[PDB]
Amino acid sequence: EIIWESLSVDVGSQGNPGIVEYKGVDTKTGEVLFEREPIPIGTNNMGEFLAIVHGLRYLKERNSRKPIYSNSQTAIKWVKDKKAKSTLVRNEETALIWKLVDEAEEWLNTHTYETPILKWQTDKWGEIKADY
RNA sequence: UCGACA
DNA sequence: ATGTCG
Ligand SMILES: [Mg+2]
Ligand SMILES: [Mg+2]
Repeated sequence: EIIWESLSVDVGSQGNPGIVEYKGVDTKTGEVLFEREPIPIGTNNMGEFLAIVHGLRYLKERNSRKPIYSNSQTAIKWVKDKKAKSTLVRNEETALIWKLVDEAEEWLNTHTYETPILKWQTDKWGEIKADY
């Protein structure tokens, strides 16, 4: 009951808050389909969220109906809500991540999608394929 | 008072 | 250690 015909996304960091990156992979093959350049300060949950939204945009642009897997219950909720409820402080070091979060929410509020966003069941299936 | 996902 | 929700 793993839907192999899917995109898996995940965050990586150094610190939390700290340097954040994320990527998207083909769940079947492991092939890296997109990878974001490291953002100097952000949170895990912000990155998990940006990964999902990147994935929605990636699949939409390519007319793909594949679902997206994420391991992040937080991010899955933020995407469903179109709203990332982060605590991270706003200052000049966090301005970049907060601009990207704001632009992701804005994309969600201006586009449609029917991509199923699914929880990757780590406890049964091991680490998601996009794990760092 | 936790439980869970990262 | 921290970020987040049920
Ligand atoms: Mg994750
Ligand atoms: Mg991971």
